Amino acid sequence: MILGIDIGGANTKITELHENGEFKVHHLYFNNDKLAEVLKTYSNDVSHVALVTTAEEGVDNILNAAESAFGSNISVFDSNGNFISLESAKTNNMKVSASNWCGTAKWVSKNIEENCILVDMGSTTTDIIPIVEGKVVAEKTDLERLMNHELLYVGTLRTPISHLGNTISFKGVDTNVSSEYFAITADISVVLEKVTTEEYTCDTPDGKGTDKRSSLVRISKVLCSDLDQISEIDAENIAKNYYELWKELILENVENVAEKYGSKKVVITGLGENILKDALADFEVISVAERYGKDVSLATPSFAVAELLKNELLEHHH
Amino acid sequence: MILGIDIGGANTKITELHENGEFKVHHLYFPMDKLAEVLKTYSNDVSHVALVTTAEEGVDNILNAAESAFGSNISVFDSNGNFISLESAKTNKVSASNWCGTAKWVSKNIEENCILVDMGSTTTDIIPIVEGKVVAEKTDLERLMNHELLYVGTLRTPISHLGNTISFKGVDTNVSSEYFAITADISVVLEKVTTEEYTCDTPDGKGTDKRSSLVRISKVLCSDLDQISEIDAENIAKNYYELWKELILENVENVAEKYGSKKVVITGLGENILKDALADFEVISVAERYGKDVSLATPSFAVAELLKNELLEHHH
Ligand SMILES: [Ca+2]
Repeated sequence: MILGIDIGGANTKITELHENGEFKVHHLYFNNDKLAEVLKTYSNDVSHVALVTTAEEGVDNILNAAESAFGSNISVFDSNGNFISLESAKTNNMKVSASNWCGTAKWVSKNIEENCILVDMGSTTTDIIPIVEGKVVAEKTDLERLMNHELLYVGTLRTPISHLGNTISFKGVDTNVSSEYFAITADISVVLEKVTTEEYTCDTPDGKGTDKRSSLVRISKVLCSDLDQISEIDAENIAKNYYELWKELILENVENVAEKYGSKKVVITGLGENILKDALADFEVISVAERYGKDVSLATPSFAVAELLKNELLEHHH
Repeated sequence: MILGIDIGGANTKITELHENGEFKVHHLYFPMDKLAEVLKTYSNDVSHVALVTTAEEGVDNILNAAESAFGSNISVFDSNGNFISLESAKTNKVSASNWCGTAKWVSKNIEENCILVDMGSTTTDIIPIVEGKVVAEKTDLERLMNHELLYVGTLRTPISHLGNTISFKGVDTNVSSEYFAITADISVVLEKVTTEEYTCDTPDGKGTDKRSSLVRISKVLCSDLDQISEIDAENIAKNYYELWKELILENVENVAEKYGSKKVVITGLGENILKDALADFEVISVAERYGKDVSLATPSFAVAELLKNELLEHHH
C-alpha cells in the first residue's frame, strides 16, 4: 500500500492507495505517532505533505512522529513540488512546507490534463493556478498570486459577506451594507442549500445556531435590520444576490488567468465544487468529485501526493 | 449653566454650556450614575440624548440614574426631534440617532439647506436638510437604501470592505478577506488622525504607531515588510484612501442630486478625511468653527444649544 499523508494541524487527511486499484480517504481531528502507526500496517511507501502553517518549527514533531510510525520509507513533498527524503533533506525543516495547491496541480498536470486551470475552492480561499503543457506555471508566493489573480479570497464558509461587495441589490435598489462581522459565506451556502447544515464547520459569527433561520438572522444584520423589519424571503434574496456576486467574482478571476495562456479547460475540486461548476459552466469543466468521488475532492492534497509518489515508483521500475 | 448629556451605551459625552457662551466638553467612559453628580453643582437645566440602542426597557436604567442626580430639571430629546419631560421618558421615543439631535441643531444654527455629514469611528451619516427640516429616512435600513448611511468609519473599518481588489505596483491585485487591517491603520499612516486617536483595538493587538500599521496593511496582500517596502505598504494605504474618499463622495453626490443641496456640514472624528473627500462642495467645518472638542462630541453640544435656545424662547 501507498499512503498520502496530508497533515494540516486542525484536520489531517490520509489517502490509502491499494494495489487492486481502490483507495480510501480518511479524516482525523485533534500521541501523533501512535496514531499514524495504526495506518502503517502493510505500508511500503508514504508521501508526506504539510498543508498547515506556522500556527504556533513544529515540523520536527510531525517528521519524528511520521518516522517512528512508517520508518525510513517516507517521501516528503517539497515546497517546489519535488519529493525529497525524510532523511537530512527534510529533517532540516524549511523546504518541507507546502501549499494547498502545489501537489494537487502537479497531480492534475500528469494524470488529468496537461493544459488547463486548476480551481480549488476550500472554505476560505480559492486557488486558481494555470497548467501549461504538463507544467504548473503559477507564481510562487501568495502576494504574486494575488497580483496574478491566481489567489482569490472567497470560500464556502469563512468569507465575510461584505468582502464580496460593500453594496448589494435590495428591493430593486443598490443598498449600502454594514462592515461589521455579522454573516459569512457559510450563511449564504446554508440558506441556498449549497451545503447541508452539517457542513457548517467554522464558528458562527454570533455564536448562534447554524440552521437556515439563524443564518437569515445573521444575513439581516448586514443591512442593519432583523427578521421583523424585513421578511425571511427578503433576507433570502440578499443571500441569492450575494451568491451572484460570488460566482461572478470567481468567473472573472478564472477568465483572467485563462486569457494568459489560452487555456480552455478547468479542473475543479474542494468544498466549493458545486458552486464552482455553477460559476464556470462556460468552460469545459473536469470535476474531481465526479471522476474520483466526493471524498477525494475534499482531500485532494493527500490523494495527489499519494498518486505522484506511486507513479514515480511504477515509473522508476517498469 | 446648561448640561448637554449624551449617553452612548457605555461611553458618554457631557458638554458644559455656560451663560456667556463659554463651553467645556467632557468625555466619560466606564463599566456600569454617581459620577453624573460630580457635575451637578451650579447647573439649572439639562438636556438628555441617548444615541445608543440595547444589544443584549433599558432606558430607565439611566434616565432614573440622572433624575437622582439632576432632580427633574432634565429635558430629554425625542426621536421626533423635540424636547420632552422626564415623565414622558419614564412612561413613554427616548433613544435615537447619533445624527437627529445634531441635524436639528444644524438646521437652526448653521444652515437650513445642506447635507450633514458625520463620520465617526465606524459610520458616516449623510442626512439632507431642506428648508430647515431634516428630511432623512427613519430606520438604518432605509438610510442604507438612500445613501444616507455609509458604513465606513475613521477607525474600525476592515480594509477590504473598501474594495476586494487594490492597485499595487500598477496592477489590479486581489486582497485577503481576513481581519488584518482597519481604516484606523490608514488614518494613522496618512496622518489623518493622531496616534493617540487610535481608540479601538488593533487587529493584531500590537502598537498603534506608524510602522505597526504598515505591518498590518502588508498582511492585506499576504505579505510583510521583508517582501515589500515601507513605501510599498504606504502606497497600499494611499490607494485605499482614494477608494475611501470616492465611496464617501459618491454617497454624498447621490443625496445632493436628490435635494439640490450645495453645502455640506462635516463633523466627527474623520473630519480631515471628509473635507478632503468633499472638497468639491461648499464645506462648512464644525471643528474649524467650534473647535475639535465639538466635532468629537456634537450630539451633546447640539442638545445643549437647542435647549438653551428654547429656554430663551419660552420667555416671550
Ligand atoms: Ca514570475
